[PDB]
Amino acid sequence: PITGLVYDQRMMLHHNMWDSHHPELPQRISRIFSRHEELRLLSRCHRIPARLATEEELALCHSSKHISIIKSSEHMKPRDLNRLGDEYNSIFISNESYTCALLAAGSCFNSAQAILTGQVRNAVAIVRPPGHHAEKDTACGFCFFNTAALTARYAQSITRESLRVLIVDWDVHHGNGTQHIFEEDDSVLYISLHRYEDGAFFPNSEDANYDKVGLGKGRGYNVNIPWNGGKMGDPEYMAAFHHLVMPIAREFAPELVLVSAGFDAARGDPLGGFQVTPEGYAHLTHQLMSLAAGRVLIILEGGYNLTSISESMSMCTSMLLGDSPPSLDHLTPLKTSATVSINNVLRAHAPFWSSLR
Ligand SMILES: O=C(NO)c1cc(F)c(Cn2nnc(-c3ncccn3)n2)c(F)c1
Ligand SMILES: [K+]
Ligand SMILES: [K+]
Ligand SMILES: [Zn+2]
Repeated sequence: PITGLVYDQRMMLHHNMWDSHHPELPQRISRIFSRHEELRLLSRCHRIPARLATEEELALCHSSKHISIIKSSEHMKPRDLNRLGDEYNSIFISNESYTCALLAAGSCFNSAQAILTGQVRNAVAIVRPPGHHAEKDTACGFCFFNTAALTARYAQSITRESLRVLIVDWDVHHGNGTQHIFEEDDSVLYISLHRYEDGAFFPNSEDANYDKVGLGKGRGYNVNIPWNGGKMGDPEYMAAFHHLVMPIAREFAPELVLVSAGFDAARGDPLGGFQVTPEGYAHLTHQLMSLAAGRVLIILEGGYNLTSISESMSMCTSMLLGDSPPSLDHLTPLKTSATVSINNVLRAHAPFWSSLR
């Protein structure tokens, strides 16, 4: 009956030496932690220590080349760091980055171990830099290694290869890397809600559309929920959870739930354009607690409004600690285009999931 929490200030060391106001700020994690202390949620949690991932553990999802190129960034002078960052889509690198990326992955491993040993029921990980855009062979969108994908493999490596892991990615951006790593896999169901705008919204690829349902034995186990036609909030996320996420998760019956918890769909986020409220995030969290006998790990991805990500993640920890879900005052019907999105996903996944028929 215990919630784990991992936070280590050394993860603030990764910074953008060229643009000190880049939105992926060191103080993202320090501001979330401070807010957990102000709401007296910290002292109610079990503190799980951070550790570095090993290179063997990074090879769970990533190639030797990729691991080696990022490792090499530790010793690089700024000129070479700049040159390295520019070989990927929207990466900045510092001396401390590789170590911050290892610490974000090892923290989630220790969290996943605490859950699967029974030391805790569920856990939150306040880590940076984020992960879901990192693929097997490259870095992308502020992500070096895919934290959530590596945690899924780590779980299976201390239990059994077929341990059923559900990854729910409610970060506003599509987890291009998560999807690719597990696209052929029936043991790991990936479900992403994301702004799409027919490929105008980052990371700008048709891989994030609803018709990408997975390949081979993993056909059905890749569920994309792409939003089009501007602003979305609590009503559209509640609806997608009611008709898609929760019916598909129940018929999959995960033994562990991982949340790629970006808070960039928050009211206030300058990159997302959405209005998902802190209470919206609490409801999403509370529904997922109904799965896998409550074995949920919430992993920080994006979210760039310091007040919004502080309020929203603290609100998710409150649900994990077993607090009553807040009143939404849900009084809104769905945007026309969010209904069109949900029926598109229901038509494409009904061949695979009996509960959408
Ligand atoms: O992980 C992400 N969200 O959670 C994420 C990753 C991304 F690469 C992008 C795209 N982008 N590249 N550069 C920038 C940028 N740079 C400086 C000032 C403003 N904007 N935005 C994103 F919009 C979001
Ligand atoms: K997503
Ligand atoms: K999959
Ligand atoms: Zn994002």
